[PDB]
Amino acid sequence: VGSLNCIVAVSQNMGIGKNGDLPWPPLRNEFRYFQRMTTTSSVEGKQNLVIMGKKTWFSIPEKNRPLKGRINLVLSRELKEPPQGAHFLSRSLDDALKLTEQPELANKVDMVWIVGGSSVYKEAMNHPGHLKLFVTRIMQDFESDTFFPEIDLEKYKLLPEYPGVLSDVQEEKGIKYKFEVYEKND
Ligand SMILES: NC(=O)C1=CN([C@@H]2O[C@H](COP(=O)(O)OP(=O)(O)OC[C@H]3O[C@@H](n4cnc5c(N)ncnc54)[C@H](OP(=O)(O)O)[C@@H]3O)[C@@H](O)[C@H]2O)C=CC1
Ligand SMILES: COc1ccc(Sc2c(C)c3c(N)nc(N)nc3n2C)cc1
Repeated sequence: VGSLNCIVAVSQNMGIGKNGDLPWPPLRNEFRYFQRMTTTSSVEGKQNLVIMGKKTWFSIPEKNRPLKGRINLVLSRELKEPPQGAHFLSRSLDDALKLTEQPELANKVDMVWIVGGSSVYKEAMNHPGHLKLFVTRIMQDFESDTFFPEIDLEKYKLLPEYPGVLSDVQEEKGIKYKFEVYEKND
């Protein structure tokens, strides 16, 4: 099992969702960006695992579930089996990570990508260890009802470049945004 990572797109006021969808209109190249980063594995003959909360899962369009070419794991204490289309079900972040260390997944999983929502991100970001955050900064305020947790810059270093990630400002549908990579190790 290799790297543990978070990926998120967030607005200036730290919003990541509204009524079970994104706070901004669909940004095609940003979704493609998300798809490329979570799918691509450096170790041949392996796949990345994506871990999400239940409400994240149901937010993804049915036709795109499971996220293709990745192992899909959903977090829930209420569910008793994985949702239709999901691959795995765990009851805690600890459990999900324990699981990747079982003999089955052990040698099938490269990168693990936490893709949301707020409470999964919170726990991961505040747990000791080597962790990257891939952060798309939507450069506007947008009305939101769910929020990215605080990034402690004493611990998370913004990297000045990262291979496969554009540094310059992007824009689609008149919304400007940029990509960022943070790393801590503690
Ligand atoms: N802009 C972006 O990058 C992203 C946007 N989103 C958006 O943000 C929102 C997702 O919202 P959010 O409310 O944070 O929902 P989550 O996807 O985190 O789902 C919350 C539920 O998942 C389960 N859960 C969460 N953490 C754990 C855990 N550690 N262990 C076991 N179960 C857990 C619980 O379900 P149960 O009650 O069954 O135990 C909880 O009610 C949506 O609006 C979505 O569109 C989501 C990801 C990224
Ligand atoms: C590809 O089909 C999908 C449908 C909905 C979502 S929700 C989403 C998430 C969870 C997401 C993320 N973690 N990081 C970035 N940079 N963009 C994202 N989006 C848009 C993600 C994928």
